[PDB]
Amino acid sequence: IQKTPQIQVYSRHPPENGKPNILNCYVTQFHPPHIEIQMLKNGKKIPKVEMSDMSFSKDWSFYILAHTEFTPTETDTYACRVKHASMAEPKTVYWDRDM
Amino acid sequence: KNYTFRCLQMSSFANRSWSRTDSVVWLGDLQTHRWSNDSATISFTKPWSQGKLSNQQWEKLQHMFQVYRVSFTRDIQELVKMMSPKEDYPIEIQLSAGCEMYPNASESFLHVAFQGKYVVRFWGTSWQTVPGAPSWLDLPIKVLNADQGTSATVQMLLNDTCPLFVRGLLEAGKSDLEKQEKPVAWLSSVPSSAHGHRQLVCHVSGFYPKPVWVMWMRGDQEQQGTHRGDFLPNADETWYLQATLDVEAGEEAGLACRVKHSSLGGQDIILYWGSLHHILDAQKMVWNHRHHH
Amino acid sequence: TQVEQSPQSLVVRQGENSVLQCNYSVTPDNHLRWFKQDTGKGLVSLTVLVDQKDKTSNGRYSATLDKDAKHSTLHITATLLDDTATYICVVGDRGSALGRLHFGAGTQLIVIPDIQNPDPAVYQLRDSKSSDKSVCLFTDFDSQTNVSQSKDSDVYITDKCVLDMRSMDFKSNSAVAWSNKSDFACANAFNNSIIPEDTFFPSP
Amino acid sequence: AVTQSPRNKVAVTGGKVTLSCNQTNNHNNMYWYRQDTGHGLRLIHYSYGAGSTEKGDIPDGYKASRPSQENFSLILELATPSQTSVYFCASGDEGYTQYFGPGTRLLVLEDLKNVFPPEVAVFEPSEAEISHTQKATLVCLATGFYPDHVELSWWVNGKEVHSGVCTDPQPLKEQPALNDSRYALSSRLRVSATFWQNPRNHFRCQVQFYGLSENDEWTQDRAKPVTQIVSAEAWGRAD
Ligand SMILES: CCCCCCCC/C=C\CCCCCCCCCCCCCC(=O)N[C@H](CO)[C@H](O)/C=C/CCCCCCCCCCCCC
Ligand SMILES: *[C@@H]1O[C@H](CO)[C@@H](O[C@@H]2O[C@H](CO)[C@@H](O[C@@H]3O[C@H](CO)[C@@H](O)[C@H](O)[C@@H]3O)[C@H](O)[C@H]2NC(C)=O)[C@H](O)[C@H]1NC(C)=O
Ligand SMILES: *[C@@H]1O[C@H](CO)[C@@H](O[C@@H]2O[C@H](CO)[C@@H](O[C@@H]3O[C@H](CO)[C@@H](O)[C@H](O)[C@@H]3O)[C@H](O)[C@H]2NC(C)=O)[C@H](O)[C@H]1NC(C)=O
Ligand SMILES: *[C@@H]1O[C@H](CO)[C@@H](O[C@@H]2O[C@H](CO)[C@@H](O)[C@H](O)[C@H]2NC(C)=O)[C@H](O)[C@H]1NC(C)=O
Repeated sequence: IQKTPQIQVYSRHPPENGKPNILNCYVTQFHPPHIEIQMLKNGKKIPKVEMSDMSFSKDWSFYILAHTEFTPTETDTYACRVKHASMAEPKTVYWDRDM
Repeated sequence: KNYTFRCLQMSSFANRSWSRTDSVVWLGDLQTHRWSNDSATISFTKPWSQGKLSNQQWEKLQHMFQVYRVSFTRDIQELVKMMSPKEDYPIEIQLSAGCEMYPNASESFLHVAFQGKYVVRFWGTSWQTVPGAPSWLDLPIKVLNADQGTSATVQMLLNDTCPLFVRGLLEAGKSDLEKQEKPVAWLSSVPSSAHGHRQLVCHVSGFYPKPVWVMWMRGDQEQQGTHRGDFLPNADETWYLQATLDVEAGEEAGLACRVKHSSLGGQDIILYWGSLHHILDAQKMVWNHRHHH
Repeated sequence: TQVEQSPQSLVVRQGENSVLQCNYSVTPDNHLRWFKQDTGKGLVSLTVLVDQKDKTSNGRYSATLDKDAKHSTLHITATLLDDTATYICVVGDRGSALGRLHFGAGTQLIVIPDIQNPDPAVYQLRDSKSSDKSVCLFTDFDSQTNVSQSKDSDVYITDKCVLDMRSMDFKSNSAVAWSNKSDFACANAFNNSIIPEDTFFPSP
Repeated sequence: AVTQSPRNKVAVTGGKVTLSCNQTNNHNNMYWYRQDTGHGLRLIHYSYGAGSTEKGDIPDGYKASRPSQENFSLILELATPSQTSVYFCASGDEGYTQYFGPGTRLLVLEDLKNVFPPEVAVFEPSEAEISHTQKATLVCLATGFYPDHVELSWWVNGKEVHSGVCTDPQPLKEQPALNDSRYALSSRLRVSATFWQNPRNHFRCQVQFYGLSENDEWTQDRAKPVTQIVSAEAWGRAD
């Protein structure tokens, strides 16, 4: 009945330290459709986070796209945090420029 | 033969009392309507989402879906009382309806999923249960197919009003469906899980439409460990995609990533690994690597 | 409140037609059924309309349905006297068992006979048993005559009833009145009705 | 065919009342309504098959029960005079059509002491109507019964008749003030003067009274007002 959610974290433009950008969190492959998503800078939650409309694919798997303005630096941390029924504790996935 | 229109309804039932139904509507990659449970009215997401219909005809179409949304909620709840206690809440139902359109050619569809498995479609004149669908659905399909009226209107909505509408929609949003956004690429590298290797990563982001080509090249030789990624969306209706290549350490020099896309003419983008350009791009994105995969 | 019939009560003279209206606000409005219900009895269906703009027929009954106005009419051609009943209007919101039915509160049809040669009179009847007990019988009046209830809460007055002696093809109206009091004479036991001038009160 | 049982019931406030309904159509779906002057039928409970019972619009006061495909029961575990009503059953298959039963009249009163059978008298045609119209009207009077679960028939030489007959469609209350008031009904039989003047002609007025059953205990010293038939007789006369 349940499907565990996949999470992908990637920037809109080439990362340049100190240059403003947009960080996307694209959560997929989860069921049931109910889900809480946060995006985090240095462990605190980013408040100005916009979310697309939930949808689903030709194989009935749901998906949703978060994003916020953000500027990458040499040492600040960015992560997407997802709370869903299929997991006992929410899954945190940090943004890795190099992946 | 290349455009597909999808009404994606997703409806959730939690107990005998709590429901919500939210839909979205795509034309290709381009979302074109939204309607959330808490909104009495369908919402346009492009300035041409009314297609080529007048307001008197759109508002009628709207008014029928509003009646439909409220009735489908009671119906599913009544079907759950009919099957009790065999099926019960939580219950999730998904409808996918619309028409792909070939060059005056249409095929139309309406598919239902019960708890994430495709199970029932409308075909020809009636709802029918698909191969491999659970036998217990037989009775519910018997009761919904008793309703000749809804069968008459669904038949109208697929056979005639869907193509009708979507052809207008195709003319109304031509310039957006044909919009050309240039991709841009950058490079990066990661440890391979194989000792001594590296995974090179050609990032590609910002292209519309979706067809694209990304190969790691050594001169004239396409590198055939080149692993293409999944398409990932950007929030501005452009696409994103990476292609990776697992090399042995030291074997990078000479490899280039090449990208072909409609929006370039024939002037392909090419990033040579060792180049001076890459080196400069690379020291603008250095970091402490804390919380890497 | 969501199905509404009109008139609430209708009287007609035998042999004429009568029209009965149903207005509803049910959504969605799949089908409209009309019932006839004799007093005490159940519900005999008469007809059912389903299209968006419909006419049906069963013998002497015919009905329209216009789903745009959400309105139906039931026409009875040449009312017989068997035709007095409540007529009930029912709307079902689905074309299947998932539907709920929505019922009118009914319309009361009263078919009254044409009394050719009214012969109005109030007779006194005596109990067969020697009880000194007595009832007053108002009979053979015209149909347009209404019999009113009681000024005095110790007089009792039925409503007008119509009998038919089929063998003689003759029909008459009547209403019994009685009391247990002392100052009570049939001559003025229907005080409170509109009584024809030529009404025959036989003196005792 | 859809059948109900019982078809007239007198219950006392507080008692448990079971209304059965039986259907031999093999319909999965059955329904219970009540009808009350002022509204149409209002749905109480329904059922999509054996083992299922589901609330309708006005379920408070009732439990339902569906042990078999063919039987559907409305339980009143705590009878209220609000639940005095006519109760109709119905069944149906997957289609939109429901097939209604004949109804059940239930009265819930405070004390079964208020139940009274009718007294019956037959009143003989006046000479004045005879000499004047050449017709002759017998009047039947049913007095002082509670409740008004009655059928009045007319019997001449031992066969029911309907020609010349006319019965009041609703009873009339004897003391309109009281809520527990006893009813009276009246009926007419009209024959030709020569039919009445024949002394070999027998007229009987007959009242069916629906009242208590044997399961109901009877404490009072007046005769237990069980369901029964009261009558009154008159013989033609030639003078
Ligand atoms: C058809 C598309 C062409 C129109 C183009 C413009 C689109 C504008 C956009 C958006 C809003 C879309 C909202 C969701 C899309 C729904 C499309 C199909 C709707 C079907 C219309 C039926 C007409 C109607 O009125 N039906 C009735 C209401 O009176 C009736 O209740 C509806 C019955 C539908 C039931 C279909 C579900 C079948 C599978 C259920 C089986 C599993 C349940 C088992 C639970 C125990
Ligand atoms: C998803 O949407 C449906 C419908 O939009 C929501 O159900 C509806 O919720 C409203 C809010 O209470 C109900 O309104 C009620 O109306 C009566 C009318 O007399 C009024 O007396 C009440 O005070 C109340 O305002 C409405 O009846 C109800 N159902 C329908 C068919 O509209 C539902 O709650 C939504 N789900 C979520 C999770 O938000
Ligand atoms: C809308 O288009 C659909 C096709 O997707 C039409 O479905 C076809 O409808 C016809 C009659 O309406 C069906 O023909 C029947 O076939 C059966 C045996 O298959 C036969 O017993 C009948 O006497 C009749 O010949 C046909 O099966 C059905 N096609 C499919 C694939 O199911 C539909 O009728 C169209 N409706 C409108 C309003 O245009
Ligand atoms: C039925 O299920 C819904 C679905 O969760 C319940 O709704 C929750 O209600 C509480 C407060 O009552 C909220 O704090 C939650 O956020 C709600 N859930 C969601 C997903 O929004 C509802 O309480 C349930 N009701 C019954 C009677 O079972």
